[PDB]
Amino acid sequence: AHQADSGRTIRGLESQVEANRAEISALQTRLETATGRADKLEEMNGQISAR
Amino acid sequence: AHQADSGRTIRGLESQVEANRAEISALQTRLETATGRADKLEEMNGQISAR
Amino acid sequence: NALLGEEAATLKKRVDQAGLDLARLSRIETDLEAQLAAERARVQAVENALA
Amino acid sequence: NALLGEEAATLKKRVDQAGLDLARLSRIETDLEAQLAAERARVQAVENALA
Repeated sequence: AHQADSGRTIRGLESQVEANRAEISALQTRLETATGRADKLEEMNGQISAR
Repeated sequence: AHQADSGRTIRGLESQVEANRAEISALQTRLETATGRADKLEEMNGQISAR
Repeated sequence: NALLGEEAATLKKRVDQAGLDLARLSRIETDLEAQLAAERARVQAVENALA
Repeated sequence: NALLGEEAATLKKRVDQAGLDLARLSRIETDLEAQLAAERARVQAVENALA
């Protein structure tokens, strides 16, 4: 019985952890997108200021 | 042994959960910061383009 | 612009799905870690006990 | 054009990285599956010797 309860909680808790890890990598994708965007907009904004 | 083992497993996985919660919170926080930098810089991009 | 937009949308969907798959692989490999430890304890303690 | 081009470039880079991570998960599942085969044989054989 205790092992059955352990199994229940183990896979449920694992499910929430992989949801969390997915959000990790995914929000981290959007983060890299945003940071590269900001950088290169800085870049040509400077260049076109020189223009 | 099973009691101790399952208890420590629940410990490890729960720790992963709150740590991952902190990490995700960090993801949205710096994500909004970066996207705000990008948005303001994009506004200035529009201005200098018009000029 | 249309070409780049289609490519960006497709690759964003791809990287999201990749994040999901990587997450669930991480979950299942952690499960395998756990099962390995558990039944290793099983068979080795059984060597000792039967001997 | 510059916007979407650089975004797609970094995103393609990460799709390659994701493929690599997928690969190492595949390798680790192969390793764990081989080990669980070996230990399964061990536990079944030791039970037979028991009987």
